Amino acid sequence: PVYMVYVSQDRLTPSAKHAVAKAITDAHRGLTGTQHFLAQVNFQEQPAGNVFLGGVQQGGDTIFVHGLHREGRSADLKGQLAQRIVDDVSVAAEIDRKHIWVYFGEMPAQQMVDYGRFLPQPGHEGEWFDNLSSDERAFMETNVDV
Amino acid sequence: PVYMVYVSQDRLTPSAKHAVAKAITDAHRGLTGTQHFLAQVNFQEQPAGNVFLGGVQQGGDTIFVHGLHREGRSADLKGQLAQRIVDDVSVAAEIDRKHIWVYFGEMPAQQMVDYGRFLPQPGHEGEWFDNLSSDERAFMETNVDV
Amino acid sequence: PVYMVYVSQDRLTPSAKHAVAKAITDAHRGLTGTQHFLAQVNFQEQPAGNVFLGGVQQGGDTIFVHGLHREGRSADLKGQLAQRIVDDVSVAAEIDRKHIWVYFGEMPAQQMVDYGRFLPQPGHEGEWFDNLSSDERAFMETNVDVS
Repeated sequence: PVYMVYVSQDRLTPSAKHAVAKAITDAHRGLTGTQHFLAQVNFQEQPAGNVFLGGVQQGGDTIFVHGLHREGRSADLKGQLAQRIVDDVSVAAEIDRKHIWVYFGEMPAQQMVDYGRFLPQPGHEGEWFDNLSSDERAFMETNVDV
Repeated sequence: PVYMVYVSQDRLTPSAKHAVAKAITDAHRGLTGTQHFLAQVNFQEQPAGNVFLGGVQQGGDTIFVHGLHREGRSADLKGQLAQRIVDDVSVAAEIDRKHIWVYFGEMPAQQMVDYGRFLPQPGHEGEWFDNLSSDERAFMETNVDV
Repeated sequence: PVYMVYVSQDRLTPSAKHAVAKAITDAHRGLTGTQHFLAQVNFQEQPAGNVFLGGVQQGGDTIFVHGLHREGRSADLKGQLAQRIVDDVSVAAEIDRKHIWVYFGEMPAQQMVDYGRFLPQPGHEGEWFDNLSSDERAFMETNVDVS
């Protein structure tokens, strides 16, 4: 996946960013079976005060997670995954769940490219990976936080 | 909704950001009935010169509004809403409409979370809000301008 | 289109940003026929270390292209266009294709506004361009780099 994570500048320490990235990655792998290394978490920082809720300028606590997924999973699974992101990002970032917004968008795998390659359909990641070139597999394997 | 608003650094003062956020929020509230506090406007600033049109580097005037919505509204209404965003942001930002781009993306409400809670179907925002806890209601209430 | 291009701060010089924007623009016009000036490339820079892959903090090389398109094109065409972006951004940015991610999202043209106007359906950009104003056409034609 690509998870775009919109946070205020300096709200998350580097270690908190790492914990939030791990929380999202583990949740995605845990519920979908996709390999760790396909989960991209891309932090987008902006100065505090760039978020407005109902026209009211916010402090730095809002977190918006925009997850970009392949089509093909059930509404039930996507609900479980969104809830798990809310719960686990809240713990990892020490931010109340009321600050956390999570939207999932989906596209056909045929118009999605990770690491320069088109993605397979959900659940087919194992044989897709095994058929990648040796150097591609090796590069991908470096991106696993156990 | 979440309205991602891509603008050049320094092109909007704090009051202009507030005015643009209110223009978008009031448009969405007025045309959809959704509660004031559910409209997030999230300003994403980048240095001027990071926008290219037809390969030509731009100054700092372009505004791209990426609105992320629940599925369920009519094409008629979404068109009214996009037009009203163009008209009212042009006034609020003192920018000519030729500089304004507005795209709406839609997702099933079942994979959309505001304030840590899954959204209802559009017209059902009152009863959704009333089944919410007292503390959750109170926190949302604080996010209503004026 | 709008192509949101997520890169690390200082990985692309002003010259490389221009070259990447032209590569993306030329790919889109070449395969879709849409005029040059409707291709927006919007660079989003963040500090290196803000990207994680599999939980591992990355350096500054990842490039994510999020393309926002009208509905209406074939899966074949979208696949050719995504591959061409990978290939041509790899050349323009001097970056291995393994670093390049490209996702296309699509919406009805009826909820998409470029230059303050609603877009036509794919393939009908000529008639759409012909039917508004002289000032608008002039402004769009300033946004054409062919070199």
